[PDB]
Amino acid sequence: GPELMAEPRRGDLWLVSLGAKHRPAVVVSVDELLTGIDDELVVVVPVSSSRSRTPLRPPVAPSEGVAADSVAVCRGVRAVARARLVERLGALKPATMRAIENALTLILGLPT
Amino acid sequence: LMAEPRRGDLWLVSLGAAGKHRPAVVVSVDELLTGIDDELVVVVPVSSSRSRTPLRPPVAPSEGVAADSVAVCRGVRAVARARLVERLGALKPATMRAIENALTLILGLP
Amino acid sequence: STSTTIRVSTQTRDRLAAQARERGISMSALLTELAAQAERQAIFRAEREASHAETTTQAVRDEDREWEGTVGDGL
Amino acid sequence: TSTTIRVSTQTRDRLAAQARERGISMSALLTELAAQAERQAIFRAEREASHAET
Repeated sequence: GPELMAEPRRGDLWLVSLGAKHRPAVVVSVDELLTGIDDELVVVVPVSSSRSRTPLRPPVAPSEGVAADSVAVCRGVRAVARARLVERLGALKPATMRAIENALTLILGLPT
Repeated sequence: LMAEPRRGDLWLVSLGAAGKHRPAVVVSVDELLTGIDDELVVVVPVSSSRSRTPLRPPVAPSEGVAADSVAVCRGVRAVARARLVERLGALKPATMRAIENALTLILGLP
Repeated sequence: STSTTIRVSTQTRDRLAAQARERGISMSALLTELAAQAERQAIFRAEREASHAETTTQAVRDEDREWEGTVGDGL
Repeated sequence: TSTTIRVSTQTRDRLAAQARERGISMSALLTELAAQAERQAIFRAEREASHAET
């Protein structure tokens, strides 16, 4: 059975350490993968406040947890160890998640 | 010389520098490629040691691995293009479709 | 295209028929939906169990430690 | 106290694989999935009543 209690939840915005230097990111892997252990991989989309916005980089608003208008760099999607997720920053509007899902679908050649 | 990776390829990827190599399946589309060294190519690591599951479709030596392996779709990640060392092979369409379905489930796609 | 038949207890058939008419769908459609849900559950449970078993295997730990070097790429 | 419901053969095969995976009969499996359906119908019943009562 999956652990939902202390674990990041899909659609949340979390602060991620990418060392070893933290960045916010969107949890995009489903919560049924979580077992509450530290080495397991959670798939996230890095959020950038300095890169320009494009269709494959849906915007993320302060109402969703960022300090300033940012973009979700779906091309930068990556699995990270759950231990690099330090604190929950917020939750994304469902429309934002739908835009991230469509961007990922195009990026990964998924049908259709 | 900058690698020319194509989706569905199995490539040898350099880790920690651009010593450690591991095979991976290119899963991002080629319309993204523009010839930069730091540009991100999304790959699925291929492992010969993790146990087989529905979310880890099998990868055969005819597809570039040395031994029976699995595509760890949970480990999908963007990597810098400069880490791509040599093309090891190409995956069959059935394998790519299994990787696509695994990725769809992992990322909660409709 | 092709259809078959499954034996159930009559009480379970009544409960499934309730659930089907609650959602406004046929019983066939309901069992298709619930089959896909069960598939997803079994798939994710297979992943969870496999990963926890693989924490003991150090070849796995070495592998993911090597892959973790890419964690900062493109940033 | 037993009957037969009709499904597509694809759905039957998937249900069979799930019954084998859980180590139970397809009858017992369909009882489990019945329970699973009802629980979510319970919660959707509350959510709908809350919308109608607001």
